[PDB]
Parts: sequence; C-alpha cells; structure tokens
Amino acid sequence: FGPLGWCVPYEYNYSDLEASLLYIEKYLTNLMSTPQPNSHNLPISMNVVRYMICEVQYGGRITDDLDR
Amino acid sequence: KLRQRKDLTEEEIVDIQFRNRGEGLENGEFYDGQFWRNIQGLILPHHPKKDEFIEEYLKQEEVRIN
Amino acid sequence: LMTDSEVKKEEFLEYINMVLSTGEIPNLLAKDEREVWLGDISQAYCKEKNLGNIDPPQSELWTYFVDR
Amino acid sequence: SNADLTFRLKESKEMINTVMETRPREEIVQDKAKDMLKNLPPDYNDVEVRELVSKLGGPNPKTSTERGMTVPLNIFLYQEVTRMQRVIGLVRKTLQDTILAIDGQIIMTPEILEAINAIYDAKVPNSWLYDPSGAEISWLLPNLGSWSTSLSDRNKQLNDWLRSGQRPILFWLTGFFNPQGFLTGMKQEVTRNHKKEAWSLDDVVYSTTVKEREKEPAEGVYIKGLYLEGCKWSKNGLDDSDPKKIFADLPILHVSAINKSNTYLCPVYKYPKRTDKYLIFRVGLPCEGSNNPSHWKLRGVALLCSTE
Amino acid sequence: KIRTGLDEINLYWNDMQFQFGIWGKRDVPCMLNGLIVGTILERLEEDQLQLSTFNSQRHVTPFKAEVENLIRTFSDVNDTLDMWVKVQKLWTSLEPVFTGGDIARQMPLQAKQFQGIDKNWMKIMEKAVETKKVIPCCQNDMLKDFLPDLNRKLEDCQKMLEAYLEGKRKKFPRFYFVSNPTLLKILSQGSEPTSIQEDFEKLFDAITKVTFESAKDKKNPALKQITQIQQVIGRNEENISLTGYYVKCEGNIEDWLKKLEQNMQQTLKDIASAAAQQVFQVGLKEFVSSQASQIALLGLQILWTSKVNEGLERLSRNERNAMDIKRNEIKEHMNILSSMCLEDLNGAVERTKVETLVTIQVHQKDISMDLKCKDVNDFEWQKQTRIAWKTDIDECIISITDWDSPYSYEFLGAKERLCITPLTDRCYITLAQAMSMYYGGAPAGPAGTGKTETVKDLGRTLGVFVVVTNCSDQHRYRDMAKIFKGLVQSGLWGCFDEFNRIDLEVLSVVAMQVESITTARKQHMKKFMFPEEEIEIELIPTVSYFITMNPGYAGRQELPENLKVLFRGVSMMVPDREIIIKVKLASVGYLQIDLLAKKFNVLYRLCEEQLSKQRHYDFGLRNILSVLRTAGNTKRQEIKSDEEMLLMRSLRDMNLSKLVADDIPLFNGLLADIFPKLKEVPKKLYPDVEKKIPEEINAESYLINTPSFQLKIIQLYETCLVRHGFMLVGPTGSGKSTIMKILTEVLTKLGSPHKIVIMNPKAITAEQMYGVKSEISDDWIPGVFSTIWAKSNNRALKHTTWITCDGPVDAIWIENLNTVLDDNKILTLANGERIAMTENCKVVFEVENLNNASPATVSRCGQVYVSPTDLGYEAVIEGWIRNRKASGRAEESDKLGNILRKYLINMRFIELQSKECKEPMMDTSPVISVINILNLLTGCLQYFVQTQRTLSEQEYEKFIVYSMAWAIGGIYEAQDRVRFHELLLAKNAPIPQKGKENETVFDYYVSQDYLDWKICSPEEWVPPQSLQFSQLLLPTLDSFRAEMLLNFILTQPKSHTCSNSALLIGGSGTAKTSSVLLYCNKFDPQKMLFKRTNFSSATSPFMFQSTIEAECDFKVGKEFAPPGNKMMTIFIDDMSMPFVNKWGDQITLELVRQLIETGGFYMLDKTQRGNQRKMKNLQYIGAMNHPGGGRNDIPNRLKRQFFIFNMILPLSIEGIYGPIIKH
Ligand SMILES: Nc1ncnc2c1ncn2[C@@H]1O[C@H](COP(=O)(O)OP(=O)(O)OP(=O)(O)O)[C@@H](O)[C@H]1O
Ligand SMILES: Nc1ncnc2c1ncn2[C@@H]1O[C@H](COP(=O)(O)OP(=O)(O)O)[C@@H](O)[C@H]1O
Ligand SMILES: Nc1ncnc2c1ncn2[C@@H]1O[C@H](COP(=O)(O)OP(=O)(O)O)[C@@H](O)[C@H]1O
Repeated sequence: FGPLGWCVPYEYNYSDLEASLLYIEKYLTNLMSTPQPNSHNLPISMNVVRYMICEVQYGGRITDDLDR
Repeated sequence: KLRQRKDLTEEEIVDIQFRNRGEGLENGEFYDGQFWRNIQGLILPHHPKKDEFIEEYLKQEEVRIN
Repeated sequence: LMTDSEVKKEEFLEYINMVLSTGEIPNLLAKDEREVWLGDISQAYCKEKNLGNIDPPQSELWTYFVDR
Repeated sequence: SNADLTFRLKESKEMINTVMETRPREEIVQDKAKDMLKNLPPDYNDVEVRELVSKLGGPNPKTSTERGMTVPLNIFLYQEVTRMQRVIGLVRKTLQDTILAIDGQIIMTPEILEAINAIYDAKVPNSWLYDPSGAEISWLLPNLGSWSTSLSDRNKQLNDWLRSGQRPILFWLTGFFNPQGFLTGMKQEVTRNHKKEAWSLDDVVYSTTVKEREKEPAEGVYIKGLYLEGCKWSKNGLDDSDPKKIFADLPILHVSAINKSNTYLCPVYKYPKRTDKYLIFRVGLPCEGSNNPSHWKLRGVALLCSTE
Repeated sequence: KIRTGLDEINLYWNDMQFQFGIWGKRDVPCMLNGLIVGTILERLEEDQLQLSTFNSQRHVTPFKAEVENLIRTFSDVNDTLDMWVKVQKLWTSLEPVFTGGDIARQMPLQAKQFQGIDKNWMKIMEKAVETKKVIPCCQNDMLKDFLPDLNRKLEDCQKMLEAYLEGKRKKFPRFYFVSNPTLLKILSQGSEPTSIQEDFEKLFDAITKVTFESAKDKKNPALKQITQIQQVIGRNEENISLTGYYVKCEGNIEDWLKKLEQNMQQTLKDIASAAAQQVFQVGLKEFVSSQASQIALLGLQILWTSKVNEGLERLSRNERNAMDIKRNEIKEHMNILSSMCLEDLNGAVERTKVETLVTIQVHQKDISMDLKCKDVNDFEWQKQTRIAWKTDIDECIISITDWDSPYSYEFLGAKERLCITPLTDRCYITLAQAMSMYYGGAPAGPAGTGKTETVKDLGRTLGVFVVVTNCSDQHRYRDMAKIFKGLVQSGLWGCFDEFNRIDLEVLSVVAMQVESITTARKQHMKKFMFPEEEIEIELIPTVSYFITMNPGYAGRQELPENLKVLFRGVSMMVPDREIIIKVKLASVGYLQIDLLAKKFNVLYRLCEEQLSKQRHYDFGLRNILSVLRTAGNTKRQEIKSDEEMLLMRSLRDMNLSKLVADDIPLFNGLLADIFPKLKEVPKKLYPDVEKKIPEEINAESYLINTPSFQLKIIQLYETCLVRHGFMLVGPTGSGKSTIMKILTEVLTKLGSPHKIVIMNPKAITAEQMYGVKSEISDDWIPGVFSTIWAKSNNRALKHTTWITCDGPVDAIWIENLNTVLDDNKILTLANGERIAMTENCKVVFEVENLNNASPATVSRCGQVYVSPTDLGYEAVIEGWIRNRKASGRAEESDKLGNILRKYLINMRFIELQSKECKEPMMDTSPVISVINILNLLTGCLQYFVQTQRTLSEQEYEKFIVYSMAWAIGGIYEAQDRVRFHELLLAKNAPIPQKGKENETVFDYYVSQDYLDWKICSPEEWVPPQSLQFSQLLLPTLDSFRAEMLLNFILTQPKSHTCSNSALLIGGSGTAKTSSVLLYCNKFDPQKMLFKRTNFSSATSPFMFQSTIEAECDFKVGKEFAPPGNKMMTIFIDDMSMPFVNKWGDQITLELVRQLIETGGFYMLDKTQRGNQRKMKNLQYIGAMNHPGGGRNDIPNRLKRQFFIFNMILPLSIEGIYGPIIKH
C-alpha cells in the first residue's frame, strides 16, 4: 500500500523464519524431553514465543517506534 | 562620618555591597553570581541602580557612627 | 598546433595556460640545466644588448631568454 | 478497502509512462518568473521587527502589561520571523540572478541553469528545499501552485500576528517551522500564569479534548487545519469510497499536574511521509463503541497535518 | 649583558656532556646511543631562541660574525644526528635476524649485503670513537652521502624479510594486531626486562608491569622469571596480582609469551575456584575487601543467583517466607555496602571497584523486588544473565535464556562497566541468540546511543578481550584478512567501528572471507581452510564479529547483498535516559535520587526542542555523562549542603560555554522554571588563575584586559579540565589564537609547562596526513599527523602537548578520529598500527564554524563559542595606542587619538548603510577595515617617526582623514564615492577646499613636507626601441596613486596585525598587471627581487608548494640562503580561480594562508614528515576580479590579512596613447 502500511520499506526474508523455527523447535524438544506423557499433545505456556517473534527475530530491521 | 572620606568605599566594601544584590531589576536582569546581563548575553559594567544601595549603607553607617 | 585531438584531460590546458601567461615551467628548465643553456647564449648577448661589448650579468640573461 | 484505490492510481500512472517513452527554454517562461518576483511580499527589516515585537505582547491583556522577551509566544514570533526572512531573501535574490544572466549579464552559473530547468518544470529548484546536510523549509510539489501559495499564507498569518500584534483565535499549526516549541511554550505559560509555586514544570502532563462542535481565552489553544484519515471526528465510522482525507475539528488542548485502557492514542505527522521525524505529539482519542482500539491500530489511523 | 649571554652559553656548549649508552661489546666494536638527547634537543631549541632573540634586537652589532657560525653548526649537527640515529634503529632491528643460521643461509644475497653494511657501519663507529666528540664526528662530510643510501637498502632488506615475518606471526596469535617495524623491535629484545617492558600494553588487555626475579641456575647466567603482574592507572594507583605458578624467560620469545598467557589463565581459574567458597563462608565485607574487582563481581552474581534459586524452590515446596528472607538479605547487604565504602576510601582503582559493585546491586534489588516467578523454569527468571560455577566439573558457566558459554579468564582489573537499562537486555538476548546460531551482531542507529560500549560490555562480562578497530576509505582487504586470521586463531572478539565508510569492492571480498569462516565454524570442524592463504589454519570456538555501522551520511556506501545475510540486526534508536541517571546518582551515593533524575531529563529535553537551532549545539548522552563524572567530586567534598543546589550549579556552569548571545536568557529563564526553590548561587571562582591573568596581560605591550576575556578564558580552562579535546568556534578576528596562547602562558607560569603545535588539514591531502601504502613501489610511507602523535604521546616527558588543527571541518578527514576522541582513546591505522593515548596530550581545533559535521563529531568533543562583541575593534585600537606610548611617547598617543576615538566610534557605522553605499563589492565585517586603517596610518607617520619630529594636532587630523579616506573608500564606485565625499563634507574634518573643482577628496593626497592636497603624474616618454613591449607602459595617474598607496604598507617592518601583503580589485582588463609591473620594474635587484605566478582552476597545493620551494631554493630558517637574503616578492594575478570544493571550501588557498599567517609548511619528500621549512623573509601581493555572481570569492578567514581596494577604469584613455602617436 505504501506509508499507510509501513513508514519505510523493510526487507524481511526467510533467514528470520528459520531462525524462529530453530528457536521454537529447541523450546518444544527440551520441553517434551521432560514430558513422559502428553495430556493433549502438549503443556506449553506460549507467551515467551510471542515476545521472541516480536522483538528479537523480526526486531532487527525495524527503525521506527510505531512499527514495534 | 563624611561623604568625602569615611564614605570612600574600598574595593572589598564595594564588592560585598554589590554581592548583596538586593533589588532594582525592574527591567529584568539575571544572576549576579558572575555577571549581570541587560537583555541578550550582554555584560553590564555595574548593577543598574547601585546608587540607592550606597545611600542606604551610608545611612546605616552614620547610625553606627552615632 | 594543439587541437581537440591533442587534449585528453584538463591538465594539458593548465600547463599551456601558464605557458601563455609566464613561460617558465617550474623546474623543467632549472633542473641544473638553465645555466648551461644560458651559457650557450651569452655570445649572442655580447652584441645583442651590447653593454659596450664589455660584460653582462646572470639573472638578466634569463630575462632576455624569457623575452626571446 | 479504500486503500486499494490509491495503489492502483499510482500503478496506472507509471505503467503507461513506461511505454510512452518508446515513441519516436530561455524564452517567455523567464518572463513569467520575472512577473512573479514582483508578487512575493517585501522583507521585514530586523531594526523594525525587534521594535514591533518589543512594543506589544502578553498572554492575557488583563494578566500582564505589554512585554517582549519574557512571554514565550513573543520570542517564538521573533524566531519564526527570522527564519521566514532568511528564506525570503534567498528566493528574491536567486530569481533576480536567474533572470539577470540573459536579460542581465553575468558569467553563467551551473546552479542558475538548474534553477532555470526547475522553473520550467513543476518541481522547485533544490536551492529552496535542501542544503549539503539538510535545511528543509516547505517542500511541496508545484512551482507556485502550492509552494509559494503556502509561503504566502504563512507570511500573511505571521504578519497579522505581528503588525496588529494581537493574538488571533484558530492558530494554523502547519505554518510554524517548529510546532513543538509552540506546545512547550504553552506548557510554560500555563505553569507561570496559573498555580504559581503550586505547579512545577516537571509535574505538568498533557491532554486534549476534541471540541465536538461546528459553531462556537481559557488555558490551551485552538488549532485549525488538521486532517484525519479514515473515520469521523466522534462516533467514528467506516469511511465512504471517496474522501480519504477528512477535516479535523477544533482539538482544544489541556494541561494538568500529574495525578491531580479504553483510550486509544494517535500520532500527529507533519508531512504525509510518516517517519519518526515529524512526530509533533500524541493524542488520546476515546471514541470506541464496540470496536476495541486494536481494530483502529491495525487500521492505521492518524492525524496528519498537510495533505499531499 | 648580551656578551655574557653569549660567553657563558659558549662556555657550556663547548664543554657539553658526552655520556652515551652502548648496546654491548659483543664483538670487536661497540654501538651506542644517547639517552640524554632529550636534554640536547630541548636546550638546543631555546638556545637558538635566545640567539635569534638577541639578533632581532637593535643593539647587537658585534655578534653577527660569531653567532651565525655558532647557530649554523648547531642547526646542522641536529639533522645529521637525527639521520644517524634513525639508521641505527634500522640496524638495531636487523641484527638478531641474521644471527640465526638458517635464515642467513636461505637468502645469502642480502645477508652478504648486510655483511657489507656491517663493515661500513663499523668503520663509521670507529671513526666516531677516534673523534671522542660528537660535533667533529658530525662535521665529517663523507658520512652524509652514505647514511640515506644505507637507509634505502635497509628498507629493501625489510622488503626481503616479510616472508619470514608472516610465519613468525603465525606461531603466536596476538602479533596479528601489531604492525611490521614495531614487530621487528619486539622481536629484537636483546634483554630480558628492558626491551619488552614498554610494550605490554599493546599485546595484552590491561597489564603494564611485571616483576623480574633472577634465579641463578648453576653455571648458567641467572634467568629472569615473572612472579606477579600489575595494572597501573594514573601515577601511583595500581592493582597487583600474585602468581603461584611462575613463568620463566627462555631463548624463544614465543615460548615465554605463551607461558605468560597460559599461567595467567590457570592462576585466575584457581583463585576464582577458591573465591567461590570464600564468598559464602566469610561474609560480604571480608571477601569484597580481600579479592580483586573481577572476582568480586563474579562472587556477587553467583551468590545472588544461588540464594534466589534456593528461595524459589522453597516456595515450590510450600508457601514460604524464605524467598522473602533471601530478598531481605540482599536489601540488608545494600545498606552496609552503601554506608561506608562509598563516602570514604583511598585510591582511584579501589574507588572504581566499589561503585562498580554498587550499580550492580542497585539493579539487583530492583529486579528482586518485582521478581514474581514461581520456579526456575519461569521466563521472568530465564531472562537475566545468570551464572553458575559448576563444582562437579570444576568450571564457570554463564547462562542466558538458552545460550551458555564458559568464562574466558582474562585479567582486566577494575573497569568502569555500565548500567543495565531494558534496551541493554534486548541487546543481550539478541546477541546471545545470534551467537547461538553462529552469526555476528551488527547493531545500528543514530550517533551516541551506546552501541560500541554495549558490545564492549558484553565482552567484559563474559571474560573475553575485545579489539576495536576503525575502518576508513584507505583500507585494503589484506589487513582485514590479517585481522580475521588473528580473531579465528586466538579466541577474541572484534568490533569494527564505522565499518560502512569503506571501499565497496573491499566489502565484496570480505563477504567471501567471512562466509568461509562462518561455514567453517558451523560444522564444528577443528581445522579449516581460509581463502587466498595456502597454509591450513586452526580455530577456537568462542569468537565473534561485530560491525557498528552508521546509516546514512555523506561518504557512506551500502553493503552488497552477499554480506547482509550473515549479520542479524539490532535497532538502537532511542536510549533510555532516566534510569541511567538515577542509578548513576545512586552509585555516587546521593539521597534525592528520584526527583533529581526527572529534573535532568526534563531540562535537557526542553533545552533540545524549544531553544534556537544552531549546528554546534549538543545535548546527547556524551554531555550527560560528562556532567555525571564531574558531579562525583562535588559531593565527595566535605559540604553537606542540599544536593539540588550543587546540581543546579553543575548543570548551569557546564552548559554555558557553547551558547550564542541570544540563547543565554532563554536558557536561564528555563532554569528558573524547574528550580523555583533556589534563587541564585555564585560561580565557584578559582583564585590563582584569576589573579595570574592580568599579570601577563600587562607583561605584553599590545594587550588590553576586558571582562569578556576573563569569562571566555576561564570557561576554556574548565572544559580543558574535563574533556579530551575541544573546539573554538567563532568568527574571524575574534581573538581565538590569542586566547589559546595566553592560557598556555598562565598554565606554564605556575609550573606544569605547556607546548602547542599547529596544523592545517585541507592544505595537505588526507592520504598524506595519515599516510598510505605507496602506489609505485609497494611499500608504506609515514603519515604526518600520526608522526606528530607518535612523537607526542611518549611518557617520561614534561610537556603537555596540544595538537591544533586549523582550517575547515570536512567530514571525510576528521571522522576517522572517532576512536581517538571516544572513550577508547586509541588511534588505529590502515597500516595495522595502534597507538594508545596518554594524558600528556590534548587535541584542539581553531575552526571558524561547523557546516559539514554530523552529530557523531559534534558530540564527541566539548566546545567554546567566541562572539564578535567579546573583543570590539575599539579595544584593538587601544592596544595599538599602548604601543604608541612605548617609545614614541612624547605626546603622540594622546594627540593622535584625541581625534581618533570620537572620529572612529561615532562615524564608521554611519557609512555602511546610513548613506546608500549599496555596492560594497567585498562584503566584510568592519574590524578588517579598522586593522587596515591602523596599518595605513602607521606607515603614514613612519617618516616623522624616522626624523624624530613631533607635529601639531591639525596635521594629524588631516593625516587620519587621508588614511581612512582610502581603506574604507577602497571598495566603492565613483557614485558611492561622491556620496561618501558629501558625508565627509557634512560632518568631518577639512578635506581639500582650495580648488575642489569637481574633483573628489580621493584625487588629492596629503604631502609630508607641508599640509597640502596636490597630485600629478610625471612626464616620461619611452626608450628609442619600437617593439610594443619596448613601448611598455606610460606614467598614468592611476598607476602613480597605486604606487602611492602600495609603498606605504610595503615599507612597514612586520608589525603585529601587518603581514606586509597587498591585494587589488579590478575588472578583467582594468590595468592590474600594468600598474603592478610598473611597480616591479622600479625594484633594485641588488637588494630586492621579484617573482611571478598565475592561477587556474586545477592548480593544486602541491603545485604551489613546488613553486615556492623553487623560489626560495633554501631553508632560510636554519641560517641559510645568502642569495635569498635580499628581499623577495611573490605576485599572483587572481586568487579566485582555484576550484571551490563541492562543500564550499576551496583547498588551495589554505596553503597560502598558512604561508602568510605563520610562514613555512610541512615537507613531503618521502624521507621525513614531522618538521617544517621556515620563511624568515618574503612579501606578497594579489589582484582580484570584482567578485560576485560568476566570479568566485576567497575564504573569509584569509580576508583579514591583505590590503584590499578597487582598481577602476581610467576614464582618460585619450591621454594614454597620445605620446606614442607623437613619436
Ligand atoms: N588583549 C588584546 N588587546 C588588544 N588587541 C588584541 C588583544 N587580543 C587580541 N587582539 C587583536 O586581535 C587580533 C587577534 O586575531 P586572531 O588572530 O586571534 O583571530 P582568530 O580569532 O585567531 O581568527 P583567525 O585565526 O581566523 O584570524 C589581533 O589583531 C590582535 O592584535
Ligand atoms: N546504558 C548505558 N549506560 C551507560 N552509559 C551509556 C549507556 N548507553 C550509552 N552510554 C554512553 O554513551 C557513550 C558511548 O556512545 P557510543 O556507543 O560510542 O556511540 P556510537 O554507538 O554512536 O559510537 C559512552 O559515554 C557511554 O557510557
Ligand atoms: N599606462 C599604460 N600605457 C600603455 N598601455 C597601457 C597602460 N595601462 C594599460 N595599458 C594597456 O591596457 C591593457 C590592460 O590589460 P591588463 O590590465 O594587463 O589586463 P588585466 O586588467 O586583466 O590584468 C594592457 O594590455 C596594456 O597594453
């Protein structure tokens, strides 16, 4: 669209994606490493993943405040 | 006492009396800590209405001499 | 006979410019040569300026040389 | 939905131009500029202006007698007149020396040639927008359609803000080169005039009430000319297909000592380029109904100032 | 008196000390150096000062025969000595190279060449031994031919030896961060203690001194072994660290260096392993006092994490207070640490340690207050830099969200680590993640937001040693490869500050190098292959890469997309500013923390926005931290007064200096709105300096003291006291250089000497300023500024050098000094050379004003603003008056001035625009006009000064009218001149009234013989020759008046404010070279010569350098040039035409301006750099072409020196060509 959607152009690509995938696979593998039995497939508390995909992985490109 | 001789203020007396910095800034002048400035950053040779302070100190000193 | 073919950069124009103005190239002729070349010329000076066919000077020879 | 519209237009506007390329000055235009330069206003000599600003000034005629330096809005008046004159002199001089090379005589400059080319085209020369580092003044598109129009309007309001010397209602925020100084001067004015000391500068905080009214002093200011994007003033709703940029009503300000989530917070951008720079201030806009604020946040509302 | 001054100095100088230090007697000959030569050089310098001081004075008739010979010998001996000792150093590097058998065999040719130089060198040494006295030794003429050829050959020998240097570098990592010749010096130890004792700094992080104990082995000479290590800061304050495991010197330098590193690591590990038990055994105060700083901080962190853990499990078992008891224990620890160790303590290092603990503990308790996590698995606990010193496998391990790494055991002592805002936590988490995925963080943002220091702190906390460099456009990929090889080999971290300002193709190849290393590290492969480098090389894991690039300026390129892949971004736009302030105030130990923090923030914000916009203002974090590091001492003083008073005083008195005239009222009116409780405070005034200043101001002749000078010079003193370097921004003719000079004088008066050097940056090319690699012979050349740096920052000196740059501030050359002006204070080169700053040295800029500066250079250095009204032109006039009452003191000062004061004060401003005068072709500031008229009037009265005659008042009034008629009338056209004339008729002293038949006042002149206003041009025809040149020129009126004006100034003998330099202004074809050449023919070539030059656009400073050097042909400073002893003149037709740079600052006239202002310049002959030729006599004249419009203009700084006036058309051309037609 233009300035309505983003103040300036940013060049997101897959590097951030598989970075995030590597993180979360570590998180799930070492969560379930202690799980001897799954209630319904998991017992995750998915709020940390929010913070990570928000500010760390994709936070690199962002130069504006509002975009955060 | 005398306006001619006893009233003659030494540089120490002059400096302390100026250091009182009582009043007289009707136009609006800045700190007397280092220098007075008229309007925009312009040094003033002296406190604007210094003479009244001289008269007041002379009156007080005449009372002390009495 | 300089022409557009005889210029490849500006600098040539600078050297020629000063040649029109002064004619003394800095230390092209004064690389320990000005005195031998001037000494090869004073024989003409003996009659040309004609100082009563007696003597001459040293710097004045360079003056006459730039003149020529 | 209306976002779609603008995209397509610019897209179409370039596409044909591409193929439009594949197909197989020193004239009365300078006379047009020559006639122009006898239409922009005269300079304001500082020997007169310093006088005039010193002669009259106050926040409220009852509260204080006329005075210069002490009142923030008077020093702001002087600063703004200074920068305005700095630009006026440059424009008059370069128009002259652009026309005084052909009709006049001088060894032709490259800068002046660039100025000639810019005058023929829509874009003003770079001489009036930027400098080696940056000196942005009033960069607008047309040569005279808006640029000189905007500068003329700025000088008109500034003069009537000076020659009469009275504080008018309905200030035009776009005209001021440094809007933020306007607002902080308002803060200082409130701290001094009111609750002085009862209120400290660091204690005061900021707020705004939108004057929900067409037809109509106290503390605060009246701003004219803001523009919203994508809803109404109050009872904010979906915009129709046309009219993407809508007027903004009188958002009268308010300041209060500190402490003495239904609310949504908007930015205020000077130009529609929308960067970190040009963020003058932030405004809380409680008008929610059923739609929670995050709806608006993704919708990217904003209260810009110019319209281009 | 003077004959004594020559006699006793001769008696001493003929009988000098001759004590020399010999390397050794290990062969037939002995080679020696003078370790007293500093005394020689310095006492020589003031010797020649004394001798010139005498000679310049009038009463020194006899000495000329003697003194010159004496000076000549002294001057000559110096350079010979210098050349000699330099060659010695070269030889003193190359001797151990060719002692070894294999390398001498492997390259026989230059080994035998070195046998030849050894023969010749021994012959020189034995001749010197025979002489017994260094002065006849230098007087030998044969020597001088040999020395530089030997120098060149030894350069060739080094160019042979690089092939072995590469291998020797391979055998030990750290040498990659060292340049070639200093590496040679390091390798030519020739001694256990002495040689390396001055180089520990640039080979480890923080160590500077090590003891050496001789253990006497049986029959072997006693071997010196290291037993403890020391970090010295300041003079006496230091930190010592014992060692149980020892390190012994040996035969191979790499061996004992490696053992030093290892044994350091091992003892650090073991002391920590103990200290971790002692922390909980003894109790807080005992181990914090006992241990060193690094171990103490580790102990605090490990205690807190263990106890907090224990509390969290105890919560997990059941609802418990024990977590609260542990938090309360930390709270209790706070009071005991804060109460005692902060207020009173001994020593700087011990001081820095304490508040380093305090800041950590403040943040510690702040987290622990709100730390609502149920168990270890909770994210809120898994967000901080936790630590665990594992016992079962004895090893440290530091932990982040997931990442873990072991402490790297590097001794750093007490370092001033920094506060922890949440933004720093974002960086910590980001960088830990990136390093877990084997990349390199590349943070970005605007200037001064804590990028480089955040990187350095993550290095410091993890126990590793970081190596900042400074890329610049003059770089090449070979040196980057050297760096990266060192990084991979060692295990260290690199932080390439300003990585963007670098050539594009270099980045292209760097992309390859870094990708190779990334893939190598990814596999976890012990051994890998590096591009371009055939030998195989190993790796250690704990490495990392960082670039702190700076997005978007002038001279800034982009990273090609191959290279953006590797690095992960970190956006650092807005630093926090409140939390840092409040915790720093806590660290000092204040009590009104939270209020004051808000005060700081709001004041600096308001000042930034609503104050006037000037380029040089800065209110960023550098200024704030300067204020804080100031504010420590004031509380440390005994006063218990209320903090807010002290703080108002500190802030106000710090920020006054930069502000222009108008902003000061706004600034302190703004101050009043935040501290209404406080009314006023005096400025703390330093008594010694303020009493000292008037003393020397009176000591000079031409110096008037005024209060503004007191204010500005004291402000300069304060900013000198606080910060590294500073700038004197301010317009021309405002007294900057005088202020610097007088300050240096007062500092020198009370002991603590002070020396000042000058430089001009845009009169030499930056490649020459910092030196480059030669573009023909593939070999390095030295850089001027770096040579001055190396010559200045030696310890064991007494000066305090102030390197003065002086010119414009263009970003390209200045901006690669960021590291020196930042807290790193280390210089870095593309050579690979790194030089450490000392406190002996300061950097100053006497620049007019910034217009091409990014904030990255505005905020790095302090600044002081001079204003035009600080020193009015009137004060300068009074100084000249003081000079007139020096010798010609009969009545002249009083009489002359009795008109001057009112005739100048109440007149000059009624000419600028009172009457129209709207074509002042040369726009100026009127102080230049005042300097001009004074210089003219002195020449006017010179004749009656000569005959010792005193005149009446009326004649003097006429003279002043004449003087100032021109020199304010020289920049106007006939119409403006008649309006000027009418003004002078209306309200001034009499002008010619005898006839005045439609003739202006300019037409006539005052005669020395009598008070009359007449003028004429003498008749003179031609010689008999008929060449148009032989009809050279005729005696016009214009030419005669031009000679009249010129000759007055040109006779004046180098008075202050007189450069003896002139300049005409006239249209293209308005008799410029005509009148000038008419003057020039009248010279007497028997004692007065002449030289011609012309200007075009592409004439460069090197060209002007060449022509002036060819003109003089001698260095007349060192008592030379019999043929240049006659007086010479340099004539230039058009100073305008040289190409103005894009910024607006032309780069050719600056060489001229350093020639006029000071005489001389720096040499460029590929042999020596830091030195300048001197012109003791010259003269100067110029000619302009009506500047404005298409015609360029000269730099305004230069306008202060030249006499300027118009050259109108003649209006008489019927009468110029009359004669030639008559003949
Ligand atoms: N105390 C004083 N009394 C009288 N005259 C003074 C005094 N101090 C300086 N001057 C005069 O002021 C001038 C000093 O100019 P200065 O060389 O300092 O200019 P600047 O500030 O260095 O700028 P630039 O280097 O561009 O000239 C000289 O003419 C000097 O005679
Ligand atoms: N969080 C912080 N704590 C303490 N000092 C800081 C912090 N952030 C920045 N600074 C200060 O800023 C300066 C470092 O700025 P720097 O990172 O060199 O700027 P740039 O990143 O533009 O080179 C130092 O004086 C440093 O102490
Ligand atoms: N006094 C004179 N007698 C004879 N010819 C003169 C005299 N003055 C000037 N001229 C002529 O007028 C011309 C002026 O040229 P000139 O002044 O050299 O150009 P510019 O002003 O660009 O230096 C000269 O070439 C010279 O021949």
